[PDB]
Amino acid sequence: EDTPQFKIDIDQEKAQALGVSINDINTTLGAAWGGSYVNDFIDRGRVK
Amino acid sequence: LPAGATQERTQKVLNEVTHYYLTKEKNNVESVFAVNGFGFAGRGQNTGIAFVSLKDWADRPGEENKVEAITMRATRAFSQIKDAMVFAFNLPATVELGTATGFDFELIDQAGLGHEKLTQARNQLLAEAAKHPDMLTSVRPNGLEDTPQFKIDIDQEKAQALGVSINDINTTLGAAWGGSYVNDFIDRGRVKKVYVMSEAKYRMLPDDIGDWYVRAADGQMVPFSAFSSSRWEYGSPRLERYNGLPSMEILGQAAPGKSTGEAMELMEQLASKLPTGVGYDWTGMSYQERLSGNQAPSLYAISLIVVFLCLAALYESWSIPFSVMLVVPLGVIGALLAATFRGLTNDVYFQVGLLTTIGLSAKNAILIVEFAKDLMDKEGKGLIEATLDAVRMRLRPILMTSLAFILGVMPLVISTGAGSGAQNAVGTGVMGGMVTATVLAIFFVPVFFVVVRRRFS
Amino acid sequence: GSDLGKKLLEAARAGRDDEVRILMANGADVNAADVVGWTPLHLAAYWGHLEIVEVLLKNGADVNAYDTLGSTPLHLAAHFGHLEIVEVLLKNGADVNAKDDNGITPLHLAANRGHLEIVEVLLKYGADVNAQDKFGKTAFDISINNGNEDLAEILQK
Amino acid sequence: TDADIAQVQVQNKLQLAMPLLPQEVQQQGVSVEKSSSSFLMVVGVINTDGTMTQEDISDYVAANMKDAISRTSGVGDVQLFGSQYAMRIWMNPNELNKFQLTPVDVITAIKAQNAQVAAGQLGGTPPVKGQQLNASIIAQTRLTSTEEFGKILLKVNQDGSRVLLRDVAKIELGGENYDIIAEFNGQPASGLGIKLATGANALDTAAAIRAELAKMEPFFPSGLKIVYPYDTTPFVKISI
Amino acid sequence: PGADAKTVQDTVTQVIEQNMNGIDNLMYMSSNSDSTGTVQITLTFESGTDADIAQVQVQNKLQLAMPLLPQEVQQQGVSVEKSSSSFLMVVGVINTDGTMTQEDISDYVAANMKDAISRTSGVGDVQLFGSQYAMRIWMNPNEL
Amino acid sequence: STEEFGKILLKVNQDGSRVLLRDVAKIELGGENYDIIAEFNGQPASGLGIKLATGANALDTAAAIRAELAKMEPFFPSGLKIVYPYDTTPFVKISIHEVVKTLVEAIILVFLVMYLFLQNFRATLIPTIAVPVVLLGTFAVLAAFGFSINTLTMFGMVLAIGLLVDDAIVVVENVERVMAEEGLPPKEATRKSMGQIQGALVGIAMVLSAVFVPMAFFGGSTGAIYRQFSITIVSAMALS
Amino acid sequence: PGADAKTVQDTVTQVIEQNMNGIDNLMYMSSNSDSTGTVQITLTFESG
Ligand SMILES: CCCCCCCCCCCCO[C@@H]1O[C@H](CO)[C@@H](O[C@H]2O[C@H](CO)[C@@H](O)[C@H](O)[C@H]2O)[C@H](O)[C@H]1O
Ligand SMILES: CN(C)c1ccc(O)c2c1C[C@H]1C[C@H]3[C@H](N(C)C)C(O)=C(C(N)=O)C(=O)[C@@]3(O)C(O)=C1C2=O
Ligand SMILES: CCCCCCCCCC(=O)OC[C@H](CO)OC(=O)CCCCCCCCC
Ligand SMILES: CCCCCCCCCCCCCCCCCC
Ligand SMILES: CCCCCCCCCCCCCCC
Ligand SMILES: CCCCCCCC
Repeated sequence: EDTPQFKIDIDQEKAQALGVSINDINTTLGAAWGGSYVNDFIDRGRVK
Repeated sequence: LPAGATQERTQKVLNEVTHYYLTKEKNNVESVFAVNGFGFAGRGQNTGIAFVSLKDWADRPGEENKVEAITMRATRAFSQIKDAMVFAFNLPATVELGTATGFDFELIDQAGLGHEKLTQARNQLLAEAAKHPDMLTSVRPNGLEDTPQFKIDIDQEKAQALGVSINDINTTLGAAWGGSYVNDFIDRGRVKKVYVMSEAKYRMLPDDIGDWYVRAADGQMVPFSAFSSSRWEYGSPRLERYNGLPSMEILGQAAPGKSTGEAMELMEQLASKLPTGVGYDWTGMSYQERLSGNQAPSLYAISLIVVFLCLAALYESWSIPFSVMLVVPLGVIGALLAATFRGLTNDVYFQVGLLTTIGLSAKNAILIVEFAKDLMDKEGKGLIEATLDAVRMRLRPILMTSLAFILGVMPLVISTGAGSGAQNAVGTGVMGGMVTATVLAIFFVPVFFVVVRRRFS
Repeated sequence: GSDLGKKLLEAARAGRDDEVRILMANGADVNAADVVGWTPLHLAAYWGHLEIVEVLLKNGADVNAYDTLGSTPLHLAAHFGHLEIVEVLLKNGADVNAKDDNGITPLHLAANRGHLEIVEVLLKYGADVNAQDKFGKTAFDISINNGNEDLAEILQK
Repeated sequence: TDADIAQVQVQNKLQLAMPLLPQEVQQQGVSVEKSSSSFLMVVGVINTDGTMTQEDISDYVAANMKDAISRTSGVGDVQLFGSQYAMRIWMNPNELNKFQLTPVDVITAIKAQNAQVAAGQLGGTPPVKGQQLNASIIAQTRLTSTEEFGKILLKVNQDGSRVLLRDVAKIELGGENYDIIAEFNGQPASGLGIKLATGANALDTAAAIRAELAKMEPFFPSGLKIVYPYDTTPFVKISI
Repeated sequence: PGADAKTVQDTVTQVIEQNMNGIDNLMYMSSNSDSTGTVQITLTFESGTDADIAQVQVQNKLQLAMPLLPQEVQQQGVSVEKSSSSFLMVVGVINTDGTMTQEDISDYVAANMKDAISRTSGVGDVQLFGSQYAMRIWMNPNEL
Repeated sequence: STEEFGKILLKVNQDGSRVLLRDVAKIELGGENYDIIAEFNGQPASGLGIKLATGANALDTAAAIRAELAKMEPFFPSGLKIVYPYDTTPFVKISIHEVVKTLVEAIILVFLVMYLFLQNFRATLIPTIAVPVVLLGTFAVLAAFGFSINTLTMFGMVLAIGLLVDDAIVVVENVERVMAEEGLPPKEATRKSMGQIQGALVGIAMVLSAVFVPMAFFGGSTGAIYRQFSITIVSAMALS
Repeated sequence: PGADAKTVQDTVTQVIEQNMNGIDNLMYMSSNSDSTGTVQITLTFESG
């Protein structure tokens, strides 16, 4: 069934006014709250 | 050549090898195809290979002008060469088999021990296997050894201070020293690649590193020396993996007289006493030899059981079949003497040759026993009467077939031309087996029938 | 470059003590260097072959031999945590304040990989704790950057 | 229907869609599989010595067991009841704002200072005449520890003080996700949910899995043990 | 291009090996990552396996793993072939009057010969001993 | 063209002078990489590695390649020469010839040995007809099982010569003996002669089947080789 | 997209066509490259 969800609206004008990239806004929100898989590293000789 | 050797160094060795074959073997060698920078063990500047093409078999008379002889000559001739492991060898019938005495061993890292710890464990297994020359011979690693490599470290703080980005640094280094495939262009209606790379002279020695400049954000040109620091370390120029995990392939063969199965059983014993976290597995011909040898006993059994049952149904007797089946050794002994005498091996042509010799000897025996039994059953003759009457009637046809077939395979035995190895293997064992199978059977088949008919009344 | 010289380099690296001993008897070159400038002592100090390091120094091996980038056997032994070899080298007159072309010392390398015992041995033999590299970085600057609590306390002197 | 051909046909159309999907969805790895929806068996893994946590065991199964089971013939799908470890950079917004940095700057720094660079060779081909030296050039390599990630330099302040990644984030080794958490008879457990490939023999595949597990057991850490909480094949064996 | 054994193994080989799941009748898998920037992963299958079905399954799992490889490797390409190391014959092409280098001959064979030989009745696969021309830019750091 | 690549603009100076790509680099058509230096008797060399297609004739393909290379001869630049350092088809042509030689020589010897004992050309014709009929029949069954003419199949029939030649000799010789010892006409003599051996011949076929058939049920590489001999020998023996 | 028949044939059609050799029961292969950038290489096989 449908559940409550947190709708957030990015005001384009106010972002353009302050001079903040919408890419930086979506990255900051997405990475922080959702998680961002950046690249790979080697843990005891295995790619993770 | 020794690890770290350059392309020019390897070319000089190949030039000497090419010069030898077109000088000392001018009457045999037609061409030498020198491939510098390629090896089946692993490719690199230090490795190369010379593919020698010889003249027609007609122009190379005697065994002294054969690959067997030319190989032995060339090998000894190049053993003098300073700082180079150079030798010649004949190609096998097919690559898809290897050697019957040879094994293929994988040493596996099963607990993320690392490359350096698996080398220590490999060196340990090799050292122990070297203390068993009676069982294992030429037990060596298939891979390459660690070599000196030039570790350069970009100082992140110093790069950020000068205003130089890491993308610009890592691109400049990788592009100049390593090369960089940019994009495609069309040369005469054919799409082809575009590479940017440093002109050889500016990317040879560590001093050339400092001659490369990267522009900062302020616009000043900064040399690599300003924000980099280098040192020498050892690392693998070839890393092997087996079934996902890090591994090291070990080659070797059973010692003269010892079997493959035995040599493998010791390698397993030695491997069980290696550091904790180091596993092993069998690959290639070893994987094949293992799960093919488990079938053999079962196939011999079924074959021998059905032969009995078939003869049992024919003669209507559980006992008489033995008189036929007892002929098997009479054909095998001659094949072995002939192969042994000449110095041949237990190859497939021989093995299939035995089955045809055993087949024809079994055939001769079946008709003698059939004739003998039918005289006793219908004409009511005695054992010895029927047996002597049988061998008399069956003597001529046995001789005609043997006389025709022995002469028929005679050209294959004396053959020394192209594909003589296969011809010899097919011929020698058959002729030898047929002689003994013919001479012995005519006297032994009646002995087998009488003894069996007496023992089981 | 000699025949025995190349075999000693190969033996010293592999750690074949009995082959090294036979080569030391036959008069194999202890100053035998490869293309990068590594002597048998360099190789032995890197791979952690103590018994061979001792045998080479007895046979007049240059303890302060440097490669084409200025690195010495002590640099390697200190960097790869070979305490036993580090002591034997310093005992046999290894320059403890030896700089490579980068200005990096055995102390810098020892500190960088958190080899606490080695750092103490080096400091005992008069390792310049205030020694900087080409970037003006001390062994203390390495410890605080790596965040090594114990090492930072030892170099606090 | 031949499930092999059905898979080939389906993927041929998927590869036309693949480039139109988001870059994040591509990098997670899209999978085409031909298996039964039901589980053949569940291979549980517990630590009797209590030396390893639910998270620690899961990482081992993912890193040392899963891949070889997934490659076994007859194994259509393998579900890890847990998660393989990842380098978790848990950011702090208070500390990021203090140094005037964003998750954008954090991601850029990791990509720059956690790189595996191809830097060519000394005396590489084509070389100059009289070259004696030939050696690979080793530059930046992938980071291996929480420490190495901690000392990633994000920026240097005007006074010359350094801002490292550990100054704006907590850096631990943790699961790619924290969605799956398993238990065997109450105590902490991980394991593999194995689904039978379409048309494959249940008993022959189950036997092949046990054969592969048998090769791993000797190389386990102390306490770690395989348990068999769910298997549909024993019934078939015993019922026949 | 320009990569070492470690760089190739840790970015290419391990990523591909981790994705070689869901493929039928696989016996074992082996790989080599060397300092020439090359990797070769050989998947050996059960005797009697359809080599075409074996190859397409390996190719398919690789395709899904391509976005996880470096752009430099993605750009170059990853080749999935049936390992049948058994040549009918080797045709050599040589220059006797020393007007052409091995590079010049390779481009000629690639452009004018190779495709025609591939089309010849009964020819399975044709490997070129060399490569077609590349537009080589040889940079000078002093000039830059 | 290299000219076009040379004219690529990098930067324009303030004074007005242009920096082209040819000003900071040497631009030529070269190889993708310079790892391998190929030489044929010291001369610069390239080449083609040609594999045989599935179910193709090696002798036809080799001739076809030489026929194509022949048409390319007129367009080759001054100095370019074709060479054949490796070619198996000359060796395979000898293998075929030597086998046909042995099989023909074998039929001749049966003729001579048949005449030596029986001393009538009429009896020498029967095995001269029966043996080739079986050898031809053999090729039909090889094709039916999807086998090819190769070293193993060819030498498989050479090893079977003794078995096929015998079947012919046994039947004719027995009829010649029954006529000599009883004085029966050829028709009635053949009936009695066959009546004595017909049961044994069926029995022999079943025994020889049990010897050679199980040889094909070996698994892996060794099994594949023995399978070539097994099918060839059993087929020839069964037809005989 | 945007490439004429000539550029398409050189960079795509020929690159593909010169790899479509040594296939079982292949009778003939017809292809066309058009101004819309579209390639269509049809391979016809023996009946059966
Ligand atoms: C499943 C595999 C097992 C098969 C093993 C059997 C091997 C072959 C055995 C041959 C049978 C022996 O056959 C012997 O001669 C003939 C036929 O040959 C038989 O005679 C019988 O069959 C012949 C067939 O032509 C008929 O004329 C007649 O109906 C009948 O009398 C004799 O009764 C028997 O003494
Ligand atoms: C034995 N072998 C096939 C030979 C023989 C002679 C040669 O002269 C060469 C080879 C290998 C081939 C492989 C080809 C391959 N390709 C067609 C681009 C290739 O992928 C490489 C590569 N380094 O990746 C080559 O070196 C290569 O260009 C090359 O230079 C070769 C070459 O020059
Ligand atoms: C008349 C009864 C004959 C019994 C022998 C049958 C042997 C068949 C076994 C089989 O199928 O394997 C063939 C095998 C393939 O590797 O080839 C061989 O290795 C040839 C077997 C020769 C030795 C026979 C045993 C004699 C010892 C006293
Ligand atoms: C313990 C190992 C089990 C291996 C069993 C292998 C069985 C293979 C079956 C071979 C088939 C033989 C048929 C030959 C009969 C032809 C003669 C009438
Ligand atoms: C593998 C099972 C079959 C083996 C062959 C069975 C032979 C049966 C022999 C019976 C002898 C009975 C003697 C009667 C006096
Ligand atoms: C040389 C042409 C002969 C091809 C068929 C021969 C069969 C033994």
